Amino acid sequence: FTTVDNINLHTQVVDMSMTYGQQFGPTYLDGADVTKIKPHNSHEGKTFYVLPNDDTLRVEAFEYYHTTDPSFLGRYMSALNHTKKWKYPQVNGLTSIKWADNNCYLATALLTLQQIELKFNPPALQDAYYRARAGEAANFCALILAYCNKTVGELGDVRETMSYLFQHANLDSCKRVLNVVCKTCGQQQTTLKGVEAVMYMGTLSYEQFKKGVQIPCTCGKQATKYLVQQESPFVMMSAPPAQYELKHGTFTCASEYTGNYQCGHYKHITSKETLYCIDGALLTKSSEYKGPITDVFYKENSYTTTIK
Ligand SMILES: Nc1ccc2cc3ccc(N)cc3nc2c1
Ligand SMILES: Nc1ccc2cc3ccc(N)cc3nc2c1
Ligand SMILES: Nc1ccc2cc3ccc(N)cc3nc2c1
Ligand SMILES: [Zn+2]
Repeated sequence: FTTVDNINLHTQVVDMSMTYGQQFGPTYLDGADVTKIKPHNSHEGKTFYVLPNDDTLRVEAFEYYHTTDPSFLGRYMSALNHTKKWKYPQVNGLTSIKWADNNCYLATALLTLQQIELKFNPPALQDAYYRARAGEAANFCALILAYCNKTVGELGDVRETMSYLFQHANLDSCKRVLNVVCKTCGQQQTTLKGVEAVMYMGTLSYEQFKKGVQIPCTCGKQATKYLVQQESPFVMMSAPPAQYELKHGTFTCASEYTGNYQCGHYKHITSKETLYCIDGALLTKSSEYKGPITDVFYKENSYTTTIK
């Protein structure tokens, strides 16, 4: 049969005698590009993916992936063909990835997602992610790449990745309320719902954000932003990478990034019965940790401030 999602099969195949070179639009047996080949006896009955190019396919594809972008399922299949060949060790019970093709950012992403409460909207993500959590994460990875519109081998940012991915989860009952106090301009409160309710960029410390954090006011001058209320299952605090101390028990996990713009390397840190650094397939444990951190994730429930 022919498919776009592998749940819905259309045996509009030529199963017993084709032999015009895969005149089915682009085709893909098990994620290998087979567009330009005539069929090999032992094919009849296996399932080939094809690009959604009639009204009926474009629907099922949209319902499954939650985009209609045509190049999507191409870029997906492209990436799958590589990520199928990466290895996915469990480390301390989490699915990670053996380094290949600058995949460090994807490893870190993957590791964080297994540690954070999300529900993805597109069935494809929900599906893929279950498999990932279970150890076989080639699809999940291929999808993530297609969704962020990056190709295997191209360098990636973990914050940018999560950001895209959160576009596709159910965060709508997530709420953040901020107050900005200016000496001359007085106060100014702000409510954020959805993705922007869970992400801050400028400080790593959640404590510091509750205590208050100096920012330039819109008049130019000296103000304090603080978190008045938070309702979400986690928060993600980010900044440009800087030497930072992670203390046990006080965050859930974090991504560090050492290197520079052209060459660098992400590792994942997670606070358990000790601090575990997971660096693709590698694992080390220490009681201290200081290092160039870029993103920290905290478990949240509901928080309200007590600042008068
Ligand atoms: N992995 C990396 C590496 C360098 C980075 C430099 C940055 C500078 C400004 C900003 N707002 C975010 C950044 N994030 C980075 C993330
Ligand atoms: N893997 C990498 C390497 C360099 C990077 C440099 C950055 C500069 C600004 C920004 N906002 C994000 C960045 N992310 C990076 C991610
Ligand atoms: N300071 C640095 C700079 C670049 C780096 C590039 C890497 C690539 C793969 C890998 N497994 C580890 C790396 N560590 C780096 C450490
Ligand atoms: Zn002001």
